[PDB]
Amino acid sequence: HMINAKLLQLMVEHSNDGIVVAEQEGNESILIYVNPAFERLTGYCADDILYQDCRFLQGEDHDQPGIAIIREAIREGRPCCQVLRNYRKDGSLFWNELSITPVHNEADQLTYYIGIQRDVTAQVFAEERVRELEAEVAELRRQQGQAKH
Amino acid sequence: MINAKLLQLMVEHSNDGIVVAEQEGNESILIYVNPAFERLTGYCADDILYQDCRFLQGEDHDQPGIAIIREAIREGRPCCQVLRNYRKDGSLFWNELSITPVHNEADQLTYYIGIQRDVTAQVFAEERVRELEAEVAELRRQQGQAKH
Ligand SMILES: Cc1cc2nc3c(=O)[nH]c(=O)nc-3n(C[C@H](O)[C@H](O)[C@H](O)COP(=O)(O)O)c2cc1C
Ligand SMILES: Cc1cc2nc3c(=O)[nH]c(=O)nc-3n(C[C@H](O)[C@H](O)[C@H](O)COP(=O)(O)O)c2cc1C
Repeated sequence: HMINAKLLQLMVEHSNDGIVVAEQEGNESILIYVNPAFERLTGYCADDILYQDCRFLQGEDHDQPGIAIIREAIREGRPCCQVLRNYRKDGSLFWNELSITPVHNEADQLTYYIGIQRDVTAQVFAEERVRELEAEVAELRRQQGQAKH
Repeated sequence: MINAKLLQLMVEHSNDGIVVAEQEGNESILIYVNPAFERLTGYCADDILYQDCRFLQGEDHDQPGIAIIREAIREGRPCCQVLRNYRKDGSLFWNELSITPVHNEADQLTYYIGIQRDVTAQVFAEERVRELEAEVAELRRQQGQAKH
């Protein structure tokens, strides 16, 4: 593409992480843009989820420690980064490393939020698998020693 | 309008490295890097703009993914490969690279979008799983092994 605006759009559309912009409206942060990676990550098309609060990705799983941290940071206008349990349209659980950055528009006096979403399910599963295997090694060490004593 | 500023903020607060390159002869030279790419590689943008990204390989050129990337760029198709890369201070990291060629038929120039992710932590975890699976299998075999 030609100008730098077209290149900025290409960069956002080809990002592997989800990228969204929300706008403060009362008690919700309303989605006003989602990129293709977010549609693929969540299983929803943009027309289905634009102009909603993204909390719907939690389903009924609302009492998560990272949720209170996000709330406090948004309240204070500070960036944050937390891993949450979210659910795709098909219902499957995935682990979402969410990065939120508040940005204040000095022209219109309005606050926007940049959100970056990364599916870290595979890394979460791998680390759980390491811990399970380490526990199995510990049991094999106990068993070699119960055979030595 | 205000959407161009938002596009810019989206790219600048991305956690992955994001770059644009342009075809120039037989190589692809950087014309834009975002802040995460500078933090990821350890280089300031001004020191590496208008260079080909292959400098991140150092002298570590015997990697199969390099030829795969080269051929994909040669054919104008996207690709994705994990390479060993080196920061300015020399430290190794595993770089998962997503490259998308985009041809501008009006100005007859080819651009490339590149996404860079440090996957060092995930590579080490998957290796750790394979090593532990082998350890568990050998320890169980030793418990089963004949005593003759
Ligand atoms: C830009 C942005 C992106 C967000 N993305 C997600 C998301 O992908 N998944 C999720 O569960 N919550 C996401 N949230 C959080 C919810 O929108 C909401 O802030 C959170 O659940 C805490 O507020 P609440 O207690 O009113 O629900 C995002 C918030 C913002 C501002
Ligand atoms: C947009 C773009 C981004 C790239 N980013 C990297 C990178 O971060 N690390 C790397 O080792 N190679 C990267 N490359 C690949 C090298 O630039 C080069 O294409 C590759 O080494 C194969 O070409 P060569 O055989 O001439 O070295 C990138 C290529 C493009 C087009």
